[PDB]
Amino acid sequence: CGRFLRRLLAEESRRSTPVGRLLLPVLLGFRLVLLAASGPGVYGDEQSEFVCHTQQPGCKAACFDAFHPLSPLRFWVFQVILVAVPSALYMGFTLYHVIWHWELSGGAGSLRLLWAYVAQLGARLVLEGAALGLQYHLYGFQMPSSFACRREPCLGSITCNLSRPSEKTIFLKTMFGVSGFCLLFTFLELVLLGLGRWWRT
Amino acid sequence: CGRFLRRLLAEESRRSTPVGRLLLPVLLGFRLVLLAASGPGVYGDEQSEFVCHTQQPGCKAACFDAFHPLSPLRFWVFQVILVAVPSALYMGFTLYHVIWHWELSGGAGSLRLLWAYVAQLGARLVLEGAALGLQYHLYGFQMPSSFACRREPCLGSITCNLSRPSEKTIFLKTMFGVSGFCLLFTFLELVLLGLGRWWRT
Amino acid sequence: CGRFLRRLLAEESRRSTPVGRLLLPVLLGFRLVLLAASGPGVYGDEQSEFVCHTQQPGCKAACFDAFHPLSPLRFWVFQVILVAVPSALYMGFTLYHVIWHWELSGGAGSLRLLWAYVAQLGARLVLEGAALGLQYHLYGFQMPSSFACRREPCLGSITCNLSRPSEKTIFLKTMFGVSGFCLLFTFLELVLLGLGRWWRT
Amino acid sequence: CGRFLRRLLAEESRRSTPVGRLLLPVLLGFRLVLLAASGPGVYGDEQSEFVCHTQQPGCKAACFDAFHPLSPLRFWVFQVILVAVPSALYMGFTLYHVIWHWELSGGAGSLRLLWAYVAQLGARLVLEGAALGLQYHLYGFQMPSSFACRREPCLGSITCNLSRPSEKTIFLKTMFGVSGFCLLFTFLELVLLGLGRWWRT
Amino acid sequence: CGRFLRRLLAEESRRSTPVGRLLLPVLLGFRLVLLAASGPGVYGDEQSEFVCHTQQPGCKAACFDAFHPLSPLRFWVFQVILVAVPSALYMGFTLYHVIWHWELSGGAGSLRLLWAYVAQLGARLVLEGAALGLQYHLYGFQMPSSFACRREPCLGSITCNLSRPSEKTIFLKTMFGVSGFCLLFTFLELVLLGLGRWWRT
Amino acid sequence: CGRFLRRLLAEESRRSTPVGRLLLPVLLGFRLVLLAASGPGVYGDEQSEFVCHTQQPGCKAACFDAFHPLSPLRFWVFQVILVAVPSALYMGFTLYHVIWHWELSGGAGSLRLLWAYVAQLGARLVLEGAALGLQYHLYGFQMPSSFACRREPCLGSITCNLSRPSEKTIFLKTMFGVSGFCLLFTFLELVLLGLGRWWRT
Ligand SMILES: CCCCCCCCCCC(CCCCCCCCCC)(CO[C@H]1O[C@@H](CO)[C@H](O[C@@H]2O[C@@H](CO)[C@H](O)[C@@H](O)[C@@H]2O)[C@@H](O)[C@@H]1O)CO[C@H]1O[C@@H](CO)[C@H](O[C@@H]2O[C@@H](CO)[C@H](O)[C@@H](O)[C@@H]2O)[C@@H](O)[C@H]1O
Ligand SMILES: CCCCCCCCCCC(CCCCCCCCCC)(CO[C@H]1O[C@@H](CO)[C@H](O[C@@H]2O[C@@H](CO)[C@H](O)[C@@H](O)[C@@H]2O)[C@@H](O)[C@@H]1O)CO[C@H]1O[C@@H](CO)[C@H](O[C@@H]2O[C@@H](CO)[C@H](O)[C@@H](O)[C@@H]2O)[C@@H](O)[C@H]1O
Ligand SMILES: CCCCCCCCCCC(CCCCCCCCCC)(CO[C@H]1O[C@@H](CO)[C@H](O[C@@H]2O[C@@H](CO)[C@H](O)[C@@H](O)[C@@H]2O)[C@@H](O)[C@@H]1O)CO[C@H]1O[C@@H](CO)[C@H](O[C@@H]2O[C@@H](CO)[C@H](O)[C@@H](O)[C@@H]2O)[C@@H](O)[C@H]1O
Ligand SMILES: CCCCCCCCCCC(CCCCCCCCCC)(CO[C@H]1O[C@@H](CO)[C@H](O[C@@H]2O[C@@H](CO)[C@H](O)[C@@H](O)[C@@H]2O)[C@@H](O)[C@@H]1O)CO[C@H]1O[C@@H](CO)[C@H](O[C@@H]2O[C@@H](CO)[C@H](O)[C@@H](O)[C@@H]2O)[C@@H](O)[C@H]1O
Ligand SMILES: CCCCCCCCCCC(CCCCCCCCCC)(CO[C@H]1O[C@@H](CO)[C@H](O[C@@H]2O[C@@H](CO)[C@H](O)[C@@H](O)[C@@H]2O)[C@@H](O)[C@@H]1O)CO[C@H]1O[C@@H](CO)[C@H](O[C@@H]2O[C@@H](CO)[C@H](O)[C@@H](O)[C@@H]2O)[C@@H](O)[C@H]1O
Ligand SMILES: CCCCCCCCCCC(CCCCCCCCCC)(CO[C@H]1O[C@@H](CO)[C@H](O[C@@H]2O[C@@H](CO)[C@H](O)[C@@H](O)[C@@H]2O)[C@@H](O)[C@@H]1O)CO[C@H]1O[C@@H](CO)[C@H](O[C@@H]2O[C@@H](CO)[C@H](O)[C@@H](O)[C@@H]2O)[C@@H](O)[C@H]1O
Repeated sequence: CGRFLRRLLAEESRRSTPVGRLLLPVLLGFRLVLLAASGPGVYGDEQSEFVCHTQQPGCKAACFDAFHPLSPLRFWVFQVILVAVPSALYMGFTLYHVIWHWELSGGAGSLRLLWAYVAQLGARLVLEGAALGLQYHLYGFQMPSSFACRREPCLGSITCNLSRPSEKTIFLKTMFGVSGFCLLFTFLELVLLGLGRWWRT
Repeated sequence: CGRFLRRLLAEESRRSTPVGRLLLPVLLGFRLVLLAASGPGVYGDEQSEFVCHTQQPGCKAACFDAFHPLSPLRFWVFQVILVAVPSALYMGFTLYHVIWHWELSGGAGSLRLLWAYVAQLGARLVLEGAALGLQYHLYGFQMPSSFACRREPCLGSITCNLSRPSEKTIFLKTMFGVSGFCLLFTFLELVLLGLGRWWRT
Repeated sequence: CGRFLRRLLAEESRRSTPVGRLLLPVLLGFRLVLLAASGPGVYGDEQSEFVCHTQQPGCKAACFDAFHPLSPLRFWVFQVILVAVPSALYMGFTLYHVIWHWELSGGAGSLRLLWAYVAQLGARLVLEGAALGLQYHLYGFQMPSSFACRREPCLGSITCNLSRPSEKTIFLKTMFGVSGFCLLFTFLELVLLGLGRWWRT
Repeated sequence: CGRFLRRLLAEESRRSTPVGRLLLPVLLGFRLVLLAASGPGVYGDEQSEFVCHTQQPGCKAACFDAFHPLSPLRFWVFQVILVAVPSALYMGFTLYHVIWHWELSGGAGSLRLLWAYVAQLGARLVLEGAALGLQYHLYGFQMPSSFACRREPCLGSITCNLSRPSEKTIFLKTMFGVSGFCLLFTFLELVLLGLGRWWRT
Repeated sequence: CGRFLRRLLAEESRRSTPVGRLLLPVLLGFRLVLLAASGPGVYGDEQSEFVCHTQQPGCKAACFDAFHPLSPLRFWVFQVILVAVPSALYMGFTLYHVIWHWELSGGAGSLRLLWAYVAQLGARLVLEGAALGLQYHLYGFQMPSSFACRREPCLGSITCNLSRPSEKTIFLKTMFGVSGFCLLFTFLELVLLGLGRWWRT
Repeated sequence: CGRFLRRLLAEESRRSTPVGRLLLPVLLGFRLVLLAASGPGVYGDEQSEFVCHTQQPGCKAACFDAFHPLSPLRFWVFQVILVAVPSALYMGFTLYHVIWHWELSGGAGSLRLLWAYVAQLGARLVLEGAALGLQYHLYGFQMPSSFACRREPCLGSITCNLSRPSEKTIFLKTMFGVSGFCLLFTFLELVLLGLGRWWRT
């Protein structure tokens, strides 16, 4: 109902600044729409785009497995669903609070909702920071055009060629930047609540 | 209606702790979204990724059938729909209880809803535990890179090679962990209701 | 409207037991979700999985047509839409009954709704039983690994090989069991209404 | 709104029998669901299932074009959207009648709705009958297994083979039967309104 | 809301005849459903259905580009979205008129809605007429079975063959007829408002 | 709720002209529908439509990467989601303004909504203008039919041929025109608010 949805939206964002109320939800929606609309077109065919110059049985599959143990499409899907877990717990906690206080009326509980809001921002700051570090460790900042392989069952060292290294590099840097701004604005919303006044005190 | 949906949500979760009210529904939704979004991309092409070094008619199909009698994608779909059966029976039982007590007013029946809640948690604990044991028995904890085959109509013993063993191993361990936490938090919600006070008494 | 939907649900299930109110709708939904999610992955490629050892023009297509005149995917889709026809007629009959008695108020007609409920269960019992018998007659209980063919325009007798006979056998036995329980619980709901007191009297 | 939708459903079916109120809408929905769920799987690959024994340039395409100038999938889609045109005109005429009589109150116009109901049944009887005759003229009652071709630019007479003639024949006879019952029950609903008392008088 | 949607539908069609209120919206919906359901199946594979008898590098692509600079699927999508632009402007103009006159009450503005209705019909008449003329200029009334090509980098003159010319011709004539009736009934709705009394006066 | 949605639409467009209220939203919706319906059919297969006359390993992929570092489909998706970011921030700012002034009543804040409306139009003018300049710099106004390549690991200079250059050129000019009108009508809506009276004063 409108009267109910209108009271729920005012309670979920009563102790937030505009950074947490407007800017963060739009940035996270931007990231998801970009991944769903453009992701499969850039990285979906990476296996048939990895051509090695050989005919020995089993050497091609051994070299591709050593180059990419995990696809970026699978990495990014895990990041967006894990980062959504603290927000879904907080929104469910807020819904049951509004239900079990409507029948009563329709302080001690207002201070419980603030501690839950600080806890999910802190968890999102830790999860977002670990993901950026893993992305740099797994993929770097560029996709090369060739790759040298000396994995068994290959005889000697073989050269393999990759397709579309420019478009894949452009998409990798864009995702780093979009996630980097999500981390900065999560950190800033904790400062405007008083993270500074807690550290040195 | 809001007034009706608001009374239904307060009745379905009146004798639950936060583990059953918030944590379990989010974990089960996480598992389903991960399977639908990433499952086909990891395991969808497993048949054409199984290359055997032979030309005898019918030996390739006999070796693949001996390696995997059932695909993990089919196994995991069965697990999530079977585990949802006790919850759908409980939510339907609760809906008809609220309907046939609204026209009256709008004790003996409050104690019937508690026994139904304990029964579906116990059934989910048994179904979830059997699935984890079968997953380990069928697949183990890793996917190998080669496989030796001596099944008829093959002459001698042939070697077959598999593609992407690292990404398939990573996904198999992730699904074991997500299901393992679902089992732990189902067991804990039965303890907080008084499973301990029933066993030794 | 809630007040209207709430009166409709209480009328459609006023003379039903819990077997007809909870258990049957969940079993029928389980069957449909399993067919839509897993069916195409097991049986969708059966035509290119039927390899015959020959080069004569037209012999391959003649042997596949003699092996499977109808695919199980087409058989099962027909079964689930035919079994839904009696239930859709009953739910429409109930909706117009509630509409043409709201404007009046908002016995003779309560006894018309009971006879319509008994008639659609009896029709579903006949349709479900005929489908199980046809499934056994068309497919049996297992899918073989080879098949011998002496159909024109083949010269002599040729051997053809099939892929994935284990996974196809597992899925065929699962669908027989799910449909078998639907038949048992339709028969039991007619007994709890008084089928026994009508036969010998 | 419920109060509005409830008055609209009682006006659209105030001068109908149960044949027009329950049986016809379910039969037409059955036909559409069967076409969308099973149609592409039976007839979607008919072009690559038409193998001719030749290498002359352009003879294969000339023989397939002489065999099927129109696919059954395209024929059946046209039939279901054309038959829905009289019903959509009638339901729109009824909606504006209820709107322009609510503000007034909320005879001469009740007799206008009856003449519109008789006119759309008569149009559907003519369109449904013409479609059945064209289906028999274009396709017959069976799909053959071979086809002889003497069309230019073929040198001589060549034989072409078709795949899956049994499953295509089964689906063609099923669609004839489903449409045949739609025609019978449209004709019967005009008789129960008084078509008999108009012909001989 | 029903009370709001009910007042909006009576204002958008208060100065229309049944041609503009019922017949035109059904014809335009018919065209869109036919294009989405059957279009890709007839014209989606036109590039691989254009076989030329040559091996020179680049001659095949030069001949197909000279035959079809624009696909009918792209032409028809542009026609239906362009023709919908005047109707979307009119329906938005009507919505804001009803909103900014509800708070007041809930003549000079009734005459503004009539001039806007005449302007969008006139724009649709011009856009629909230009599309029919371009369709005849680009495609004609039939698709041939062969095509002769003397475009560079081809050496000499080569013959190319097309697949399914009968089904493509049938679909092209059907789309001309459906659009031709849309133009006639747009012209007739302007005459019934008084286009005749404006021309000679 | 209707009463709430009706007050929200009147506040979001209380200081707009018809250019911003009707014309701009329809033009932006037109662009998105054209990209989703026709984009993949024109540019989806550009990689297999780039045929080079060579057999050296790795020369084909090096030449395609030098021709197109970024696909137009990826460029246009980024443009439409970036241009939607200022509008989503403004509509969220307006929703919370209406909520936190309903409970009060149900000047200083009316002047805050005007400054936010001017700021998102100015941001959209800068983003739209930069996109048009980049589109001309990356792609020009036409797609050629051939391309000469002297990139390593190619030996000498090779010629590569492209398919369908006419249809790709037609679509590129259409997207430039649709975006050009979006820029003009964003600039005009700032002039009708008083951009002229601010520049020289
Ligand atoms: C109004 C005036 C405005 C002026 C604007 C100036 C701005 C310049 C833009 C630069 C940019 C923007 C990308 C779009 C990002 C959008 C973000 C949204 C993304 C959506 C999610 C594209 O710009 C390129 O466009 C080319 C078009 O062909 C132009 O080519 C010239 O002109 C043509 C004319 O037609 C001629 O035809 C053509 O012959 C000319 O060569 C160049 O100007 C330019 O390189 C990116 O530059 C790119 O350069 C390449 C070069 O190597 C980089 O490759 C790297 O090195 C390779 C070898 O080591 C590796 O192999 C590769 O792996 C690696 O990557 C890329 O990485 C990237 O840095
Ligand atoms: C800010 C500092 C932070 C530091 C972080 C340290 C953490 C280290 C992470 C480790 C991890 C995380 C996977 C992501 C899980 C995400 C969960 C979400 C999943 C979404 C659902 C990927 O890390 C790998 O990344 C490689 C990238 O190429 C790196 O390669 C090096 O550096 C490159 C540099 O570029 C160079 O290019 C490259 O030459 C270097 O070799 C290595 O560092 C590392 O192996 C998993 O390790 C993996 O190792 C492989 C090795 O064998 C395992 O293979 C197993 O053995 C094979 C042979 O028996 C079998 O054949 C295979 O079948 C079997 O499996 C895998 O099983 C797995 O254990
Ligand atoms: C915690 C302890 C718990 C212990 C649990 C014990 C329970 C045992 C389960 C048994 C079951 C469950 C299927 C899942 C059903 C789920 C229902 C949901 C379905 C979703 C809709 C799979 O179990 C199999 O798993 C194998 C895994 O490879 C194991 O192989 C071994 O260990 C591996 C180790 O890794 C080694 O690698 C491997 O070398 C070992 O060989 C075996 O243990 C076993 O055969 C079905 O058994 C199956 O057996 C095969 C054999 O022939 C049947 O084939 C039939 O005969 C062929 C020749 O005539 C025909 O050609 C074929 O056509 C026909 O069919 C199948 O029909 C089916 O009966
Ligand atoms: C509880 C007891 C209950 C007893 C029930 C008795 C009822 C019998 C049913 C009969 C029916 C039902 C189809 C399902 C319709 C469902 C409607 C819903 C459809 C969903 C939209 C399938 O039944 C077939 O099933 C076979 C299974 O293989 C059986 O084969 C035997 O047993 C196997 C055992 O395993 C053995 O393996 C196998 O070796 C045995 O040969 C046969 O019994 C039978 O032919 C249709 O019969 C079909 O026959 C074929 C023969 O030619 C017709 O082909 C026609 O002629 C060809 C040559 O001119 C042309 O080339 C072809 O073009 C043309 O068509 C078909 O047209 C059709 O008439
Ligand atoms: C109850 C009695 C009722 C009697 C009804 C009489 C009505 C006759 C209908 C006629 C119609 C309706 C199409 C359906 C339109 C539906 C609209 C909805 C569309 C959905 C969006 C199909 O009718 C055809 O059906 C054939 C079936 O095979 C019949 O073939 C015979 O009988 C078979 C028996 O089985 C035998 O097997 C078979 O050997 C016999 O040859 C013929 O009767 C007839 O040609 C269209 O006719 C078509 O003719 C072809 C001939 O050339 C035209 O080709 C043109 O010329 C080529 C060479 O220059 C070019 O190459 C081609 O490019 C060009 O096009 C087509 O253009 C079109 O005009
Ligand atoms: C009622 C009277 C009304 C009269 C109307 C007059 C208007 C004329 C329209 C002109 C237009 C409209 C495109 C539709 C735009 C719709 C916008 C919506 C788009 C949806 C998003 C299509 O018109 C073409 O149609 C041809 C049909 O085949 C006609 O061909 C003749 O007649 C046939 C008869 O059948 C005969 O068969 C056929 O043999 C005849 O040759 C010609 O008339 C004409 O070229 C575009 O013209 C196009 O010309 C080509 C030529 O080169 C241009 O190619 C360029 O050069 C190449 C070589 O350098 C490059 O290789 C290429 O890369 C480059 O591009 C294109 O770029 C484009 O400019």
